[PDB]
Amino acid sequence: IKEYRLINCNTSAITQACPKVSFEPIPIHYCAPAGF
Amino acid sequence: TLQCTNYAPFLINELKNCSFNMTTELRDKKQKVYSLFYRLDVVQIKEYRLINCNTSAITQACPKVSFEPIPIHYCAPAGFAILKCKDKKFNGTGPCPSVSTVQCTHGIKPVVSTQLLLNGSLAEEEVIIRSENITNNAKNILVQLNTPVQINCTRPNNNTVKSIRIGPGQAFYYTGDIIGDIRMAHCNVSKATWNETLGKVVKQLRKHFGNNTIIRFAQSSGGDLEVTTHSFNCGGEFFYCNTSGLFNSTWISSNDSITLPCRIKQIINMWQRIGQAMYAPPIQGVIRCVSNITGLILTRDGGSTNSTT
Amino acid sequence: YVSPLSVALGETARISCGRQALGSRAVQWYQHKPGQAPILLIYNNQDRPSGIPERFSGTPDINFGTTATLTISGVEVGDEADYYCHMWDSRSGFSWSFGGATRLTVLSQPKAAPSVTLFPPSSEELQANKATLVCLISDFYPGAVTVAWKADSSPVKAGVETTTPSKQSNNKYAASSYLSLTPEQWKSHKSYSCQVTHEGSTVEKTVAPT
Amino acid sequence: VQLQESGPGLVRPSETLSVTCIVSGGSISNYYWTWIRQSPGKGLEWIGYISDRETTTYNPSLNSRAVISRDTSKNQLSLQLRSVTTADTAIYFCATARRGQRIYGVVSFGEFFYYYYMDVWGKGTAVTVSSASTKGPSVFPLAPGGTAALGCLVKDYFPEPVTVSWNSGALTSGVHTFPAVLQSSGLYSLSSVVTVPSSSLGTQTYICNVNHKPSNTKVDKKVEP
Ligand SMILES: *[C@@H]1O[C@H](CO)[C@@H](O[C@@H]2O[C@H](CO)[C@@H](O[C@@H]3O[C@H](CO[C@H]4O[C@H](CO[C@H]5O[C@H](CO)[C@@H](O)[C@H](O)[C@@H]5O[C@H]5O[C@H](CO)[C@@H](O)[C@H](O)[C@@H]5O)[C@@H](O)[C@H](O[C@H]5O[C@H](CO)[C@@H](O)[C@H](O)[C@@H]5O)[C@@H]4O)[C@@H](O)[C@H](O[C@H]4O[C@H](CO)[C@@H](O)[C@H](O)[C@@H]4O[C@H]4O[C@H](CO)[C@@H](O)[C@H](O)[C@@H]4O[C@H]4O[C@H](CO)[C@@H](O)[C@H](O)[C@@H]4O)[C@@H]3O)[C@H](O)[C@H]2NC(C)=O)[C@H](O)[C@H]1NC(C)=O
Ligand SMILES: *[C@@H]1O[C@H](CO)[C@@H](O[C@@H]2O[C@H](CO)[C@@H](O[C@@H]3O[C@H](CO[C@H]4O[C@H](CO)[C@@H](O)[C@H](O)[C@@H]4O)[C@@H](O)[C@H](O[C@H]4O[C@H](CO)[C@@H](O)[C@H](O)[C@@H]4O[C@H]4O[C@H](CO)[C@@H](O)[C@H](O)[C@@H]4O[C@H]4O[C@H](CO)[C@@H](O)[C@H](O)[C@@H]4O)[C@@H]3O)[C@H](O)[C@H]2NC(C)=O)[C@H](O)[C@H]1NC(C)=O
Ligand SMILES: *[C@@H]1O[C@H](CO)[C@@H](O[C@@H]2O[C@H](CO)[C@@H](O[C@@H]3O[C@H](CO)[C@@H](O)[C@H](O[C@H]4O[C@H](CO)[C@@H](O)[C@H](O)[C@@H]4O[C@H]4O[C@H](CO)[C@@H](O)[C@H](O)[C@@H]4O)[C@@H]3O)[C@H](O)[C@H]2NC(C)=O)[C@H](O)[C@H]1NC(C)=O
Ligand SMILES: *[C@@H]1O[C@H](CO)[C@@H](O[C@@H]2O[C@H](CO)[C@@H](O[C@@H]3O[C@H](CO)[C@@H](O)[C@H](O[C@H]4O[C@H](CO)[C@@H](O)[C@H](O)[C@@H]4O[C@H]4O[C@H](CO)[C@@H](O)[C@H](O)[C@@H]4O)[C@@H]3O)[C@H](O)[C@H]2NC(C)=O)[C@H](O)[C@H]1NC(C)=O
Ligand SMILES: *[C@@H]1O[C@H](CO)[C@@H](O[C@@H]2O[C@H](CO)[C@@H](O[C@@H]3O[C@H](CO)[C@@H](O)[C@H](O[C@H]4O[C@H](CO)[C@@H](O)[C@H](O)[C@@H]4O)[C@@H]3O)[C@H](O)[C@H]2NC(C)=O)[C@H](O)[C@H]1NC(C)=O
Ligand SMILES: *[C@@H]1O[C@H](CO)[C@@H](O[C@@H]2O[C@H](CO)[C@@H](O[C@@H]3O[C@H](CO)[C@@H](O)[C@H](O[C@H]4O[C@H](CO)[C@@H](O)[C@H](O)[C@@H]4O)[C@@H]3O)[C@H](O)[C@H]2NC(C)=O)[C@H](O)[C@H]1NC(C)=O
Ligand SMILES: *[C@@H]1O[C@H](CO)[C@@H](O[C@@H]2O[C@H](CO)[C@@H](O)[C@H](O)[C@H]2NC(C)=O)[C@H](O)[C@H]1NC(C)=O
Ligand SMILES: *[C@@H]1O[C@H](CO)[C@@H](O[C@@H]2O[C@H](CO)[C@@H](O)[C@H](O)[C@H]2NC(C)=O)[C@H](O)[C@H]1NC(C)=O
Ligand SMILES: *[C@@H]1O[C@H](CO)[C@@H](O[C@@H]2O[C@H](CO)[C@@H](O)[C@H](O)[C@H]2NC(C)=O)[C@H](O)[C@H]1NC(C)=O
Ligand SMILES: *[C@@H]1O[C@H](CO)[C@@H](O[C@@H]2O[C@H](CO)[C@@H](O)[C@H](O)[C@H]2NC(C)=O)[C@H](O)[C@H]1NC(C)=O
Ligand SMILES: *[C@@H]1O[C@H](CO)[C@@H](O)[C@H](O)[C@H]1NC(C)=O
Ligand SMILES: *[C@@H]1O[C@H](CO)[C@@H](O)[C@H](O)[C@H]1NC(C)=O
Ligand SMILES: *[C@@H]1O[C@H](CO)[C@@H](O)[C@H](O)[C@H]1NC(C)=O
Ligand SMILES: *[C@@H]1O[C@H](CO)[C@@H](O)[C@H](O)[C@H]1NC(C)=O
Repeated sequence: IKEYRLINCNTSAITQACPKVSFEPIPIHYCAPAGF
Repeated sequence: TLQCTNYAPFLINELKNCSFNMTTELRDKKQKVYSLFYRLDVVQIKEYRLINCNTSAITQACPKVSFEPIPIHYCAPAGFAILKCKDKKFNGTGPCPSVSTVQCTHGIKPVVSTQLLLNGSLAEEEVIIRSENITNNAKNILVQLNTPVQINCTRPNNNTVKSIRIGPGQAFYYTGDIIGDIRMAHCNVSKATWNETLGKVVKQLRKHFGNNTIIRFAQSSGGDLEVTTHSFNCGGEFFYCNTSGLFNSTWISSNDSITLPCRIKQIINMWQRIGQAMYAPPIQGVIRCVSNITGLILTRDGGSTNSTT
Repeated sequence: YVSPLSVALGETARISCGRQALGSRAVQWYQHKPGQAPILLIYNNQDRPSGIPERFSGTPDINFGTTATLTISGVEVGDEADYYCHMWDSRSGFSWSFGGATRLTVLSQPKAAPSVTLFPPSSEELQANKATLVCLISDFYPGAVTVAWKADSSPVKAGVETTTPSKQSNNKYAASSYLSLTPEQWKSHKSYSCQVTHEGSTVEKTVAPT
Repeated sequence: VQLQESGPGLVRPSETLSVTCIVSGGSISNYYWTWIRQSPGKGLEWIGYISDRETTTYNPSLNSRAVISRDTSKNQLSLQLRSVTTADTAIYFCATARRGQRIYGVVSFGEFFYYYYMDVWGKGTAVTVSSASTKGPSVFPLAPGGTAALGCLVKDYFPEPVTVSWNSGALTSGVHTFPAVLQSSGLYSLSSVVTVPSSSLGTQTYICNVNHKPSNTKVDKKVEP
């Protein structure tokens, strides 16, 4: 503003990522339906 | 709790200037800010509170969205169909001789309105009276005009808005102090055209009550504030118009435009919704909307003595 | 209360209103000259009474965000005066106050020289056991003057009472100084003098017992 | 229309001041009328007014000490101020007042206001609030470019004002009555001079008419060299 604040608190709200989920990208196949 | 005073130089007229604390974006830190409320939104215990806070929770309408009704077509899926009656003199149920079919209706504007119907479709030929049990008073009466009357509705007050941040990301838009004169919202209706329209309606009305019977018009006298008034939306603001000027007549055997008073509320529960209410955000600048009155909704006072009044 | 304004002669003066109206307004402009009756110059924001010269004008209330102003074109020495702006608007209420006065001074106003007339005590006043020397100073501009009395060659410090200069009906200033003596003091000195210094220049008049 | 004030000119502290205003050349019955004062080192203060219906309204800052009336039978406006103090010393002006309407919107929504303006005024009357009695002025002649100077000393009078005239009309100019001096005694003294032809001297005549209405006193002085 020693006093501080989080960067985000004036721009937007915040939520904590769940610990369990992983951000390790895995191959994904995009499929089109039948007839396409 | 709101600490409020009346405006202070009110010669002949209600809206109140309030001050209050507010949570800022940091949880721990607070701010003292002030806002202007139309006195319908607040009640006392000078200390005040919002009307809604004991009945229900509240949420603020996003500023971006517009409440300006656009035509919507209702469509039926394939294998089904919509039948459309094109009978001009169609009295509200019955066999329709001239019928056409469509997969989708025409553009129907979802105009949220009370008492008088706005920006709608006009009946051709004679004005049309539609009910469900004409001898019954409990069931309302639908009127469709053949000629639309023109109604000009304005909020003259120069409303200024400020933006106070009350939490992370959250931002409340509050009504700043008015700049310039304090004038009340109103609606004008040409007295000539409204007298013609009122004449033509009673002509078609007497078709159901024998022929020189006394047909008078009185004000609404039942129910809550939100129902007794011509409630609608205009530019963003919600108008509650008192319609005493029009329905003060009796029928037997210059411009002079009528003027109608309108109050403004920013906290609203329409369609009898008790639960999550909405705060209509203040609208910057002067408001003026020109609208059509295409229909009406009437009600009897009771079993009448029949050919008496 | 006084708000000073100075304007060069023959140019256009613009006097702002002391108050800015909360709501749509009716403003009146009064001209007040010291010792005379106030004059209505403008009423209803822009309207001029018969006889008021079209030199004065006010700002019309068209609802534009514009302050009440008084315009005087071709400002003359005769426009030196106080100007009050009586402000009526819709959110103030009944306005009892006239507001403060804008004191208008006209300027590059030539530097006229003072005229000085010194009168000895009357024969009657001396028989009445009193004596007063009367120094009259008129027709000067600007209004600042210094008056000193002398007895012979030395300065009298007291017995002297002097009026503050004020503008007369020819737009120039006038003041008077009175030195009261006893008759024996009057006959005591060879001569008394009234010395007036205006704008650095000093002139003097003299009288003697006879 | 013409307005001329009349007054006491001296009022003891804690007494009731009274001033009157005669109107000529227009009917009293059809107009509003008002009082305004000027106190020394202050501005013009609006006291209050009277309507055509003879209803009165007053500035709160007078604290109900003021009463304004009308007497149509004498065409005269009047004012009394009770319980005066030295701050009530002032020149007191009577004026006409016109009502105007400033309308910004709808009449029925009350979207209009009234304002008043004073279009015709009196000269004023000086009224002083002081303990002492009226004191008459001893007047003394002041003896005489081709011109000489001539004058009258008006010494030690109370209170203001003094009128000075010369021969009535004939000596109109060039005659100058100076502002008075307020003595440390609290007495007032002024002087009035006129510029005359040296040749006129000894053949002509000049006297000054000195009026002290508060005294009241009256005198004339023949000035001679
Ligand atoms: C729904 O319907 C509602 C009603 O059905 C409707 O409500 C209406 O709203 C409007 C505004 O939207 C309102 O309009 C206002 O009307 C005011 C009054 O207008 C009338 O009176 C004036 C003045 O007349 C008096 O003075 C003259 C002097 O010459 C005399 O000759 C007259 O006899 C008269 O004196 C009598 O009345 C006095 C009291 O007022 C008494 O004390 C006195 O004893 C006498 O009895 C007339 O001039 C007007 O005529 C003019 O306008 C009409 C149209 O209305 C024209 O046809 C006509 O040709 C003329 O042009 C009229 O009869 C207006 O004063 C007001 O306008 C002023 O205010 C606004 C803002 O507040 C300003 O922006 C504007 O500039 C105007 O200010 C001028 O005047 C003031 C005050 O005098 C000045 O101080 C100011 O500086 C300014 O002067 C400038 O402009 C002048 C021209 O205007 C010019 O001359 C000057 O030189 C200078 O430049 C405003 O228009 C209306 O009243 C409402 N209706 C009702 C019933 O209340 C609503 O809007 C509808 N809703 C919709 C459509 O959505
Ligand atoms: C019956 O039918 C009739 C006929 O349709 C209806 O009458 C119409 O009613 C309309 C809505 O009620 C009304 O529309 C409004 O008109 C305003 C004025 O129009 C003028 O400008 C346009 C160009 O934009 C011209 O073409 C036109 O000729 C006029 O000159 C508009 O300004 C209105 O738009 C604003 O309001 C709507 C909400 O209604 C917003 O969605 C829109 O974004 C605008 O809001 C922005 O601008 C205002 C200006 O003051 C700001 O205050 C506000 O915060 C917004 O600003 C933000 O957004 C902008 C843009 O992203 C951004 O730049 C800025 O920084 C801010 O972030 C609106 O369009 C019609 O005029 C009216 N018809 C006629 C002929 O008068 C009648 O309502 C119907 N009856 C009923 C009961 O509904
Ligand atoms: C919520 O809070 C966060 C953090 O608290 C905000 O993020 C910060 O936002 C501020 C301003 O919004 C920003 O500060 C500017 O950064 C710029 C880029 O680094 C700088 O260029 C800029 O400097 C100019 O402005 C200064 C005054 O603030 C001047 O002192 C300086 O001289 C600069 O001015 C020059 O340049 C301009 C433009 O060319 C010119 O007009 C001038 O004449 C002059 O020549 C500021 O320092 C921070 O960088 C942001 N912080 C971070 C960590 O990114 C966030 O914006 C807030 N949220 C909202 C919605 O506002
Ligand atoms: C949340 O708060 C809001 C606002 O704070 C509440 O809205 C208000 O609700 C109250 C009561 O619920 C209501 O007050 C009544 O309004 C009625 C209609 O206007 C009045 O008729 C009624 O008066 C009767 O009761 C008074 C005592 O309260 C008596 O003094 C008075 O004489 C009346 O009594 C007569 O009539 C009855 C019935 O016929 C009879 O039995 C008696 O013998 C006597 O003859 C109250 O004043 C307010 O009008 C509401 N406010 C607004 C602005 O609408 C809301 O209800 C609260 N929420 C919940 C869930 O309760
Ligand atoms: C509706 O109520 C709100 C309350 O939040 C109100 O906002 C406040 O109004 C008061 C009015 O007194 C403002 O206070 C004034 O502020 C100015 C500028 O700082 C001062 O100069 C003022 O002082 C003068 O007046 C005093 C009166 O007693 C004198 O004693 C003093 O000597 C000065 O002459 C005065 O303190 C205050 O600033 C606002 N608050 C904010 C945050 O703006 C609002 O004005 C009310 N609505 C209306 C139409 O009045
Ligand atoms: C409701 O009230 C608000 C007051 O909060 C009012 O907003 C003001 O409106 C005027 C326009 O009428 C704005 O004035 C302009 O502002 C812009 C941006 O600052 C300037 O560029 C403009 O300058 C022009 O005009 C000048 C006139 O002297 C010229 O000299 C110049 O060269 C430009 O041509 C002009 O000053 C004003 O800024 C706003 N104020 C705010 C705080 O927004 C609004 O008008 C009212 N609503 C309605 C519908 O009237
Ligand atoms: C509209 O008018 C028609 C008349 O053509 C009404 O139809 C009759 O209604 C009565 C009762 O009111 C029935 O007993 C008849 O059988 C109906 N006649 C026919 C020919 O169908 C119709 O009820 C009216 N609608 C309303 C809402 O009043
Ligand atoms: C309100 O009513 C007016 C007529 O009073 C409508 O204006 C007409 O609109 C139709 C389109 O439906 C045009 O064909 C006409 O030419 C218009 N009339 C005139 C005189 O030009 C107006 O559309 C109606 N507003 C609505 C329904 O919002
Ligand atoms: C509603 O507003 C419209 C337009 O602002 C008004 O139409 C005006 O009517 C007058 C005659 O009464 C005409 O002189 C104008 O030319 C019309 N304006 C336009 C733009 O065409 C209408 O009269 C208003 N309705 C009421 C009840 O006052
Ligand atoms: C709408 O306006 C009418 C004015 O016509 C109001 O009616 C008055 O109501 C009071 C009681 O509240 C009665 O004593 C009066 O006799 C009524 N006036 C007239 C002229 O009959 C009415 O209250 C207003 N409605 C609302 C909801 O404010
Ligand atoms: C804001 O909170 C403080 C308590 O710290 C309170 O004294 C004050 O009255 C509040 N503000 C208003 C407008 O009531
Ligand atoms: C509807 O009207 C009929 C006609 O006589 C009447 O018998 C019936 O009771 C009414 N229904 C209701 C619900 O009032
Ligand atoms: C009522 O008036 C209409 C229109 O003139 C007429 O057709 C009808 O016969 C009248 N009804 C009676 C019962 O007289
Ligand atoms: C409206 O009703 C009131 C109350 O009886 C009446 O005084 C007034 O004349 C009515 N207005 C009209 C236009 O009939």
